[PDB]
Amino acid sequence: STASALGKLQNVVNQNAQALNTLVKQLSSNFGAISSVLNDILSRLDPPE
Amino acid sequence: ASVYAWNRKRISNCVADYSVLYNSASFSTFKCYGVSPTKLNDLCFTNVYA
Repeated sequence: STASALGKLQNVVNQNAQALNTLVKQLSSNFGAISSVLNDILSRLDPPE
Repeated sequence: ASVYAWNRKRISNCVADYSVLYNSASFSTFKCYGVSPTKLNDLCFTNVYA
């Protein structure tokens, strides 16, 4: 009947999932460059920059 | 036109061959900032301003 009696395992799973999710989401940042995708930034510029 | 009344034109719905513009030696200075001049023949844009 009573739920949420296994909070520890669910907490571990949620922590791991959240860490993976934020690691994946960090891939869309700019970091000061003109874009965040290699394909567009390579098909638009002379290499030296 | 005058400096304070520079002429502005909008270009859309066309295919542009920038190669003939680049290879021409008539232009004294040709500086491309955001992109490389030789890569213009591959990209496609919209709402070009001149």
